[PDB]
Amino acid sequence: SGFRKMAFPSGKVEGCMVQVTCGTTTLNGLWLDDVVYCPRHVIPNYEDLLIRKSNHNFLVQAGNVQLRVIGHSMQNCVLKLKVDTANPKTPKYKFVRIQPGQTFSVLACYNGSPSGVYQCAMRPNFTIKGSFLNGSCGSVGFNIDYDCVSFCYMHHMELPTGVHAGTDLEGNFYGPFVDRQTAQAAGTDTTITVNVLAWLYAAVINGDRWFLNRFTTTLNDFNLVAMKYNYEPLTQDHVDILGPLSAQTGIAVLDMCASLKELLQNGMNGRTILGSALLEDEFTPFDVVRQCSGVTF
Amino acid sequence: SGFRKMAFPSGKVEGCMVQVTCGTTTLNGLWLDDVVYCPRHVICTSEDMLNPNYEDLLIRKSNHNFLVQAGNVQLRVIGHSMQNCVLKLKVDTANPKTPKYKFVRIQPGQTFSVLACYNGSPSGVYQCAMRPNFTIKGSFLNGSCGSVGFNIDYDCVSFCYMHHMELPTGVHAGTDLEGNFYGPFVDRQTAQAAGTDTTITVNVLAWLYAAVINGDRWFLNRFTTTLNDFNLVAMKYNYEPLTQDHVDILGPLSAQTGIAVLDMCASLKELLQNGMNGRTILGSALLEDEFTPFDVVRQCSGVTF
Ligand SMILES: CNC(=O)CN1C[C@@H](C(=O)Nc2cncc3cccc(C)c23)c2cc(Cl)ccc2C1=O
Ligand SMILES: CNC(=O)CN1C[C@@H](C(=O)Nc2cncc3cccc(C)c23)c2cc(Cl)ccc2C1=O
Ligand SMILES: [Cl-]
Repeated sequence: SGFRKMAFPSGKVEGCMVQVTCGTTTLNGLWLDDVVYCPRHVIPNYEDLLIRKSNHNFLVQAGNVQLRVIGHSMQNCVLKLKVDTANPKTPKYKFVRIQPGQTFSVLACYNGSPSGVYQCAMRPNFTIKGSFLNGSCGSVGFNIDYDCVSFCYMHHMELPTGVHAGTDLEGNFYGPFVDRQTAQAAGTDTTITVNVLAWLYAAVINGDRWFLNRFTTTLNDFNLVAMKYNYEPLTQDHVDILGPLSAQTGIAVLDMCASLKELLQNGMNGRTILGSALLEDEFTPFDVVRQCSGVTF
Repeated sequence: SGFRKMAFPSGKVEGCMVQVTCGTTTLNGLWLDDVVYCPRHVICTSEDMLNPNYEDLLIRKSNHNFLVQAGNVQLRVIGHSMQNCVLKLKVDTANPKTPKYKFVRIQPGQTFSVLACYNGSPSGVYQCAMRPNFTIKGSFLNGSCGSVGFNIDYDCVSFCYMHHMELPTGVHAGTDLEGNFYGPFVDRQTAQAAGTDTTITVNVLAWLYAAVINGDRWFLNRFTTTLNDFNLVAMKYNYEPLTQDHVDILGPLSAQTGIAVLDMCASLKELLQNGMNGRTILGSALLEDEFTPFDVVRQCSGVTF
């Protein structure tokens, strides 16, 4: 029993974190094989700024060891520093781009030293509600599938509302953001409907049923209601994905949608669900199945 | 900016997790140097659990009855001893991944990271607090016994909790790494229940200071309170008494934000009376009590917004 915001074990990623210094700027890098990946802003016309730099301008520290930079290249908003030593702690890994609504673990780092791990979701507006201070750039987001680490996010900046923006490990930003100090703002955000539904199924599994009712709804009527409360539309793909949890609890997805509709229209009435007075949207259907089954890495 | 429930990086603890099997029971162990620490109830059957005589059950066991597996390697048990509710299995190999560590016993209100494990394999990490009633609101399934709670103090791992059981309300009970239980619990399947729980007042105050540091002040008021009047109101909402030690501990956050502890106490009294009126504080519609004053200082900026 119990339901916590759970992150993946971070050990395989901790063994990849390094410190990258160029001039006065210090940030974090990800050392995989013989390459260190980091935000290109560590050096704007980035090609013009990069051409002036030489390998010895980049100081890379792995623990108490200075790595030697033997080459450098830029891929989108990510700088790739070729080093003379392959990371002996390189795990089995992939670079994956995630979609809004998907969750991942963030290993927050400062000066190449991991300080904390938390779980979060890529918001529908492509920002993440992270917890980052100055020095956190280059911190990474990841998931683990069996023994393979899938790197999905690299931290680049904080927006004026306190939310965060970054790229995949190929340097493509999530959202309409640029890596420059200029007027940028997070767009209006929405609630991840399929995730709220997964979390309501997790509450039922844990013995919380007060919000269940005898009613059902059509997908179209639910989406008309959901659009009124700034909730993302629920697709047939989401309904299919929630199939296993529906079969386990005996509550059809559209039956749970009628519970969600009543919660949006009437509120919680002083009650909580899994210790929360708000509808939680940062657990995917897969996270609920994993945490209520005990999958190991 | 931002405020998340943050756990310590778990790598130093992952390299210590092993699987311990004795007969039909399998659970997790913590391998440090040449010793594997695990709950002593690994020697029990489900029947034994009502009134087990651990000393009588242990004397009947030999070293080769305990199977210890570290990854895909079988460790050889060369000795065994019981210390309170933990079993200590001496092995023939020191753990090469043993970090710098200490065994610390924590007090209610203290927070720590839990590395939940099954079959000696880590599955997840979460942050939690030792409740005033000595239970933890964890997320544990069968096979999670032996999973540990810890903090990482610079580069040193302080082990503070080892998981032993789940109470009927779904909450969890365990011991420190010397085998002493937190709370009036026993490693017996007898009728046991968590006592009435309360809110960790000093932690809610720390979290209100974190909200001010992050730029939110909607909940402050022009009032102050005496410590005694605050405690009289707090007890009525099932909040733990606030002591002079708690007021002293909140000193640094009071100096950083410019808000006196008893003024922040007056703001808490008003929140308990009015609720939030559709507003949130750091993304929460409830008053959060699982961040200590130390966690707030560690996570938040040193410059108030
Ligand atoms: C809030 N930031 C600023 O005022 C200045 N700023 C610096 C930098 C940036 O966001 N850094 C930071 C990153 N993460 C958390 C941060 C918390 C607090 C402070 C800072 C600086 C943080 C940045 C990088 C890029 Cl790629 C693009 C633009 C910028 C930028 O505008
Ligand atoms: C819920 N418990 C039971 O039905 C049986 N039970 C077994 C065992 C125990 O709590 N295990 C478990 C531990 N943690 C999470 C658990 C989730 C789900 C299921 C089980 C078994 C879990 C235990 C150990 C001690 Cl030292 C004392 C008493 C017991 C005990 O009563
Ligand atoms: Cl303590």
